[PDB]
Amino acid sequence: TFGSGEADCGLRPLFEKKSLEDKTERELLESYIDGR
Amino acid sequence: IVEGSDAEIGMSPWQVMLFRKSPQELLCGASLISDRWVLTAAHCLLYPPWDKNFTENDLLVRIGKHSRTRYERNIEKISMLEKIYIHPRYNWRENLDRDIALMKLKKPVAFSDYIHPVCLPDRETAASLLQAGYKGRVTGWGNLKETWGQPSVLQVVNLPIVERPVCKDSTRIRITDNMFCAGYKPDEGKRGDACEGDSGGPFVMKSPFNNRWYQMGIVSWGEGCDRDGKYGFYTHVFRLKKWIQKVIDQFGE
Ligand SMILES: *C[C@@](*)(O)[C@H](CCCNC(N)=[NH2+])NC(=O)[C@@H]1CCCN1C(=O)[C@H](N)Cc1ccccc1
Ligand SMILES: *[C@@H]1O[C@H](CO)[C@@H](O)[C@H](O)[C@H]1NC(C)=O
Repeated sequence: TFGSGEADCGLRPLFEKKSLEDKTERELLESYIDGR
Repeated sequence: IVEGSDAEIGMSPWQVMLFRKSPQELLCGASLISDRWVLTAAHCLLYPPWDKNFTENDLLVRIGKHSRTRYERNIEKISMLEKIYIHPRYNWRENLDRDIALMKLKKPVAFSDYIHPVCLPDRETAASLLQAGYKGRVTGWGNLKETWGQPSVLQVVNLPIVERPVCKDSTRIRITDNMFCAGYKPDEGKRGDACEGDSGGPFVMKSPFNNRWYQMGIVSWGEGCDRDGKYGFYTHVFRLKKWIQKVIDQFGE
């Protein structure tokens, strides 16, 4: 809804909520001088 | 999008299509920040040099889409706009500074597997991720090429944020603090960019602290698409956050 939006914001029903990863999200995390 | 890929189903559930009533046409992208609010580029509604001035009545918003043109029966939600809000100091006159607008839906949308809001960054998230070299993701139904077209499905591309100085030196347009630029440098041998029809769409990042997706930018402008030595420019969302907060809190989410 704004600040870091809602409450459930940014958590995808078909990927994050299931603990599944999308084909290129790794490339992002690896750029943050390798995610989490 | 130039040099991107087809999105996967439910990859960007916050992605919205800005759609013209008549002629029916894809105006721009947009992103859902709650069940009632959508965020876009102001130049998608107002651009006087091109005789562009859209009112609530002229448009509709489509959410949960994949296909550019099919009507996705039992998947997509279409809404009407209660109200449009353009940044009072949006500069259409010279450089698209504050190229941002909020749209209030006539009625709230129910979330689902294909529909779900993105987060707005807080000062620290912003501080940690908005760095040269860090990659974000852009999405949209815009031009495949600079000039020739339209993709059949939603396209996605991951691009790095570039150093403010390299941004400045690539164009003769006056860059402000409310903008950032993104793309691969020419040696880097790897391309991709947003393009015309892509405005209003989100530049998002995934936090490595809490795993959530945040919208850091809005697709704003560029010169041609995917040209070497050039880059895409985005409205810097954290910078315009107060305004954002402010309209939502008067006009009530
Ligand atoms: C409305 C949007 O679809 C669009 C996005 C273009 C993205 N380009 C790239 N390569 N990432 N923006 C525009 O078309 C804006 C609105 C008005 C003119 N404009 C341009 O991008 C011009 N190409 C350059 C420019 C002109 C005047 C002021 C700012 C930029
Ligand atoms: C856009 O149209 C509205 C009426 O719908 C008008 O009030 C506004 O002044 C116009 N904008 C200009 C050309 O900046």
